[PDB]
Amino acid sequence: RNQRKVYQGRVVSDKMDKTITVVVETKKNHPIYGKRMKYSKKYKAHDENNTAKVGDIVKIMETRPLSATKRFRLLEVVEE
Amino acid sequence: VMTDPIADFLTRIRNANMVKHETLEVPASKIKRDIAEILKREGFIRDVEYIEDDKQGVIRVFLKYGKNEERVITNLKRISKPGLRAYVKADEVPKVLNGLGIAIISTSEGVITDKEARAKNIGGEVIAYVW
Amino acid sequence: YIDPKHLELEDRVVAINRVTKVVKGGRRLRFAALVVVGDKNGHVGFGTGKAQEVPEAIRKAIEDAKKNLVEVPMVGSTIPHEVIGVFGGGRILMKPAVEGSGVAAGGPVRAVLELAGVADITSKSLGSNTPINVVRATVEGLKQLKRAEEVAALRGKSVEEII
Amino acid sequence: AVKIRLKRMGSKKSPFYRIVVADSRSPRDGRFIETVGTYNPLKDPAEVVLKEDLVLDWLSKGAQPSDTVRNILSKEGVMKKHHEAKN
Amino acid sequence: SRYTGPSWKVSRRLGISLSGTGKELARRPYKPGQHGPNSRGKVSEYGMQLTEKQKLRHMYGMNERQFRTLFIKASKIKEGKHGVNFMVLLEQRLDNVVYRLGLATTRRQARQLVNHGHITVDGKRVDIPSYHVEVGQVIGVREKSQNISTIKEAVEATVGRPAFVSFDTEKLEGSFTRLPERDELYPEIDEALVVEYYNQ
Amino acid sequence: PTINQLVRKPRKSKVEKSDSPALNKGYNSFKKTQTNVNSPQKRGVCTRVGTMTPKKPNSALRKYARVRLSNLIEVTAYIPGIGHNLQEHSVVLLRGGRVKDLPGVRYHIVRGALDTAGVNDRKQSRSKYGTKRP
RNA sequence: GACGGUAUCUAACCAGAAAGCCACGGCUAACUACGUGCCAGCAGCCGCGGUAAUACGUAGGUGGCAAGCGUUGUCCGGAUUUAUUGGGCGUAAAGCGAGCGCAGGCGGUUUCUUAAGUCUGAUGUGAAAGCCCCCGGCUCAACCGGGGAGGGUCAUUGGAAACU
RNA sequence: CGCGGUGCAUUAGCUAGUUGGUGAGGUAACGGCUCACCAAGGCCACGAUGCAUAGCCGACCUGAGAGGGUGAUCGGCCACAC
Ligand SMILES: CN[C@@H]1[C@H](O)[C@H](NC)[C@H]2O[C@@]3(O)C(=O)C[C@@H](C)O[C@H]3O[C@@H]2[C@H]1O
Ligand SMILES: [K+]
Ligand SMILES: [K+]
Ligand SMILES: [K+]
Ligand SMILES: [K+]
Ligand SMILES: [K+]
Ligand SMILES: [K+]
Ligand SMILES: [Mg+2]
Ligand SMILES: [Mg+2]
Ligand SMILES: [Mg+2]
Ligand SMILES: [Mg+2]
Ligand SMILES: [Mg+2]
Ligand SMILES: [Mg+2]
Ligand SMILES: [Mg+2]
Ligand SMILES: [Mg+2]
Ligand SMILES: [Mg+2]
Ligand SMILES: [Mg+2]
Ligand SMILES: [Mg+2]
Repeated sequence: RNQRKVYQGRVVSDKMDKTITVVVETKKNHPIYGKRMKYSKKYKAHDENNTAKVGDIVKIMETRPLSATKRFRLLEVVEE
Repeated sequence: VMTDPIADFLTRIRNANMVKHETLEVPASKIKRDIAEILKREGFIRDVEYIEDDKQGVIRVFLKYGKNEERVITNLKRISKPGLRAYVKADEVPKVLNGLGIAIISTSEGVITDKEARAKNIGGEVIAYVW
Repeated sequence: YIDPKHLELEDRVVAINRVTKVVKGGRRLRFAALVVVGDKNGHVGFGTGKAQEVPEAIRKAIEDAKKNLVEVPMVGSTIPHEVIGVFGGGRILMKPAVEGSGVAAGGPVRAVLELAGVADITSKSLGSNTPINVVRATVEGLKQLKRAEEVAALRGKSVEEII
Repeated sequence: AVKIRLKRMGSKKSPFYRIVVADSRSPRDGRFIETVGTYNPLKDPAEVVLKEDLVLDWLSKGAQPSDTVRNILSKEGVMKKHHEAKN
Repeated sequence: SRYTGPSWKVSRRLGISLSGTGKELARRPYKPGQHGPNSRGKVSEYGMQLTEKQKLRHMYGMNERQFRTLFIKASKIKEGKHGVNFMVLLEQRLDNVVYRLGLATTRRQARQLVNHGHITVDGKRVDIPSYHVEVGQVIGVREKSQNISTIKEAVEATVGRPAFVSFDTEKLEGSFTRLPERDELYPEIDEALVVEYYNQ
Repeated sequence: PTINQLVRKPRKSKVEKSDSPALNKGYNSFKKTQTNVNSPQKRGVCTRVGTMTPKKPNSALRKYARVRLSNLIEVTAYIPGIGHNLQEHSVVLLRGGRVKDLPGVRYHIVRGALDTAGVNDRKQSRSKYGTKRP
């Protein structure tokens, strides 16, 4: 069975019910100079019971669109 | 503050060679020991030794000068810098002066010269050029 | 030191510059000639000579170049390796070239290399275009060139081990 | 439908053809799914190179050869092989 | 286009004998024009390189564009000296093959024969003087054309043929047994200068 | 600069400008705007014809024409060659090219095209000056 | 069988119908005569012309190219003249008047561990056509065809742990 | 859905079905896609918004390369048909 993309990120907003905003915080190389530049990509994830809190390391798996911007489903709360 | 101890070691060697000093001393580290032994076995430096102290140890290098006090080490250049790391794939391993020099590289097999790196067919981080 | 004698040297007048000294009565024009003398087998030098007449300037320059000979190491028809020679505004980068590629050089560098006997080499002048300075930079790079055997002797290794 | 048909190539007054599998709607020289062979009519005995395994698989899947491609496959015996497979 | 003007003036502009005899440089061995007999200043290095390139392309009677393309082809060859390879390709040019076989006295005559179709490569008519002749191909006079005083005289008169060309006078059939060598070709040309010229 | 400096504020190259701006802009009557179209030449009507004084090093009467182009820009163009048939309201074709002597002349008038007549008696470089082979 | 009596082949006659363009002061290969007299004009830059101009016009020669030649238009290069490869800031342009400092960039030695970066193998893909490498077909070439290679800061997966 | 390919900050705030939720309806189908309620959320100096320009690409020209420029013919995708 095919695998959907899973990301590890940090919660930066939980003031919405049944959802959270997570940040991936990857690094990329500058095309010209080759230095690693910080890059913050953040997604909206559906929380079933608002378990996650702000500033928590979590895992999210991409899913079918659940709202206008929701595209991910919470899996774990790695740290608080 | 000192941000590139490897580059500092290279510069110490460069200056000592420039003034034709017989020996030099540096604060010790694993990477510095690796570089020193590579130079030792490549014949760029006459000898290496270590002293155990209570900070980090000291590494002493005895330089090598040929007949007429000709300098064996022409120069050293730091390639991978904290500001800009440099990595090369196995095919991209550089040849210094068509092999007359060497390129010290850190790889998953350890710190080795470019010859050894391309013999093993692996890349790594190009620590320095020496010639 | 390279003895000019016993070497069948040839001369090339790289550039003749008309240099003026201003005097009470006007201008005293003179000719300064830069000459490259070479054996086309690994020995070359350059000289400057100043005189009122072009022939005398050339003669003095030739004598100076003779006295200022140097040896250029050469592997096959090209130089052992890449090298950058810097002198004043002069900055010349020289690279070994494959057999038969020709002298990919410009200006006085062409004269220097041809008279030294290098037949295939690439080069680029990244600095000033003044003939004297570019010639000086070229000779500095050539003196920076090294021989594989001498490198092996210095490093206490065999040439195969080095390569 | 899926057609096993000839895509023209070559030069003016010197045609060459590639036997390719493509959607019938796609342009003659445009989009195609997969190449299966070649066809050179300028040779007195018409030269043909064929990936007979692919051709048979597509025929089983329901590709419809054009008239000339059907002639080519008949000459090559692929059509007989597919008929036997159906049997 | 083909050059149809004088040959002696071109040869003495080049400072060498294109015919290989020196007949052109025997009298007035200097450049044509009213300024020929009186001396002139030194030629620049660019002039020397241009003179060498012109030497080659006038030797083989080729236009500059075709010369460039053939030079690039020669460069493509990985082994050997670039200038030597270019010389070898120039030799392998069909006109030069006929001239070396001696079926014509001059390269212009050889080219005219090839163009008019009096030559056949491996028994098949070839009218392309630019045709590249591989080693071992047989160049023969067209059977209908074999009875012409021009080629008969050329064959009988030609006394020396390059070591790399094998020839049979009775069949009027020749070929190359191997690639020409630098020494075997015109030594008075400096292929290195042409190489540098096209290096620009 | 440091690598981080370059990352933050990358290199930016100078923008070059055309030496013959008028040829680079077309005109659309409908929208009444100017289009950015590169053209090797452009047609214009000679609004004025006369002579101009060179700059200090040179003394002559350089022959010039003030021309309104098809794109409605007014420029000044030189008249190469010796003698011309141009008059105000004469249709001419303009090519790029500066004139060192003249301060504000950036274009030349193509001889032998449109109203411009070829330079009479010309026998060398006839392709320039637009005269047929005699 | 539109192309089409087209490609192509054969035979006969005639050097007879078939060469222009730009440039020649230096850059830059190519030089002299007159006419002209800061006028006429040339010119990409330097700059030529004021009565003996190799720089204008013409003629003769010469050089480059060639059924093309030259001008203009525009892109890249030369240009290290935005310098990652690959520049600098005392006097040439360039160190903020100086400091405190959030974020950011960078960061001492060393044990273990991880595997994000890093290196490495496999799989899938990066269409065809096009560049490039072989091999064939057009009399050669262009052109055409067959077979490969290449092309990702790619996705999954297995390794290595020196450096970050 | 991740990632990549334009300039301007002498464009700094933008957003109100907007952000999310519970229902209902709708769609081949997920979905504020639409509607009724509930809360006030969401984007933004990692450049939101706005302004100007532009079809994108395989590819093509140039360069030693890195790169720069272009997006005709041919092929892929998209958009348009006063
Ligand atoms: C006072 N007599 C003067 C004096 O001797 C000058 N020397 C300082 C001298 O200088 C000359 O010899 C020069 O070289 C200069 C020239 C203008 O006059 C010449 O004649 C100059 C003499 O006329
Ligand atoms: K001139
Ligand atoms: K730099
Ligand atoms: K200061
Ligand atoms: K790792
Ligand atoms: K809803
Ligand atoms: K519309
Ligand atoms: Mg001196
Ligand atoms: Mg048939
Ligand atoms: Mg042609
Ligand atoms: Mg000249
Ligand atoms: Mg002129
Ligand atoms: Mg003139
Ligand atoms: Mg540049
Ligand atoms: Mg000042
Ligand atoms: Mg200043
Ligand atoms: Mg548009
Ligand atoms: Mg460049």
